[PDB]
Amino acid sequence: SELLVNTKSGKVMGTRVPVLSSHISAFLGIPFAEPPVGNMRFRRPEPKKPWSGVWNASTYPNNCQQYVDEQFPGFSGSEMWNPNREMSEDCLYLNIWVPSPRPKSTTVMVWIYGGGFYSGSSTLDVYNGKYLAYTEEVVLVSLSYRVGAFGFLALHGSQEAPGNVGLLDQRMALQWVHDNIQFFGGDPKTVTIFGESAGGASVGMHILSPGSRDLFRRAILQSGSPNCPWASVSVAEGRRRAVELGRNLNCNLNSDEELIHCLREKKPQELIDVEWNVLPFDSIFRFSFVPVIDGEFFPTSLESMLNSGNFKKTQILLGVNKDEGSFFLLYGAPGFSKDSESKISREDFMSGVKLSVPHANDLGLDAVTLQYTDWMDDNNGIKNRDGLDDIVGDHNVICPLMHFVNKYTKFGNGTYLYFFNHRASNLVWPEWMGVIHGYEIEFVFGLPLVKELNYTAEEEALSRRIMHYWATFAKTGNPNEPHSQESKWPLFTTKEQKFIDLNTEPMKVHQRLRVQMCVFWNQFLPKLLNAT
Ligand SMILES: *[C@@H]1O[C@H](CO)[C@@H](O)[C@H](O)[C@H]1NC(C)=O
Ligand SMILES: *[C@H]1O[C@H](CO)[C@@H](O)[C@H](O)[C@H]1NC(C)=O
Repeated sequence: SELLVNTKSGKVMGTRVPVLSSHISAFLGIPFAEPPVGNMRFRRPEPKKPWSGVWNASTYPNNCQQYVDEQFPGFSGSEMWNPNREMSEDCLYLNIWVPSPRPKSTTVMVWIYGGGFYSGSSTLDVYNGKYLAYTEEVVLVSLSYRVGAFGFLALHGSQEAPGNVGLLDQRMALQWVHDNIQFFGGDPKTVTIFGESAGGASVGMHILSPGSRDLFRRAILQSGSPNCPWASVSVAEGRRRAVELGRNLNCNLNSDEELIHCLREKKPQELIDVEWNVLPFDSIFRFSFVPVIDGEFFPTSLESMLNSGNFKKTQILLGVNKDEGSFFLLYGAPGFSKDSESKISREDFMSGVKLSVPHANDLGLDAVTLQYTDWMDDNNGIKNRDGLDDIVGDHNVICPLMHFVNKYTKFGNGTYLYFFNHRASNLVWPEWMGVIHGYEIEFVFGLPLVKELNYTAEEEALSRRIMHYWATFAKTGNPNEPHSQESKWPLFTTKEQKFIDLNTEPMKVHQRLRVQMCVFWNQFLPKLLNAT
């Protein structure tokens, strides 16, 4: 049977799924790790023990325990990101969409979800792998990994909660794909990992980590890079936040054993309930439990690793969206609301700058403010709003990614950069948010090919070009068709630094994606806060 696959861990049984008038196979909820429950909470993941019998892989698995967005109850714009399944610490599963008939050795694409390392599910509608598997005949895999404290609590030194275990969860899924994707017709020598936001930083992290690089071929990073200011912390900060977590649960804090034993007695929701209380500053775009620079997964600091070329050299494709910061401002910055144009006052702008560059002294704040204020129209509320939107996206997504692409390109074997700036015709979020963080995902996963979702025709063509670029690049290391007549996405080089826009219009090539602002964020400001 086409829905029966025998792997190294046991026999698995799929289900047939209709997709665009046709059908493909889907193996939902295949387990790749022992449930990290009980005393295994915070611990490294363990390999799933092989099983006898047939594993029912016809329905989605549980989503990992996470914080749930209740900012707009019933709003699809935000609920579409929430877990659409029962949450459970027993969540280490992966999903596979396989063309029908089953290929023999085809290109593999592994998806790593975003969610700031505190949230995210592999079972979300926008992550449905069937359209991409089908349209590009690639074997699509979506893994899962523990988030929040469960996946990132870090008490360096202890082996009970070493930190980075969520990253390890992902590595174990990539190990399992390496080991078994062949039986599903996947070519293990050609797996491309790709993700968005935290999933993007994750991708860059496996490129960086020595223990992870031999497990994939190529990489795609959407709106995220490993060196992101919000994606990692020192062991001291990790430790400092774990203890704080404990102090919120009235835990004995005399020793790591004491702490950890207590955290393990608490029900998931108690940890999730005080999770946000541990951030060191009042901040926007910062999350409690994230990867830690521990000396193991990350041998040394990310910067020294990038500087030395201490990383997997291969091809990479990555880019960002035009208005990456609007979400974070809508959620916590004063003056922004879902149903108003969110025109910001000078004072709210300033409240905003403070909230966006948390780790900044007065001198630093004045510099960001000077860099983004039109002193000839400083009370223009739309300018203040958009300025603040740029500050958040440049500081948190674009400049770190630009810094990563520039360091990477020096030793890599091929870079392709995009700037995605088409705003979806059916976006339920307000106009002022622009081309929102996370809204290139639906084009990557091909939702515009399904009529009832109401995209325009030019949108479906974009989705197809994007899907074909992603899959062609995964297949070859180049997004362009060997001899197509379509315009060529040029390669990004240290010298030219070319990139392309990604929208419904005829492809345009440009250079130095936000240099002016990224020289400020990657060179000037850091140099200024270090002297002050
Ligand atoms: C990639 O590597 C191959 C062989 O190692 C080399 O011949 C080719 O020029 C490289 N391409 C880039 C963009 O570095
Ligand atoms: C397993 O998949 C779902 C689980 O709820 C169930 O509806 C289905 O009948 C089961 N199939 C088999 C073969 O066990």
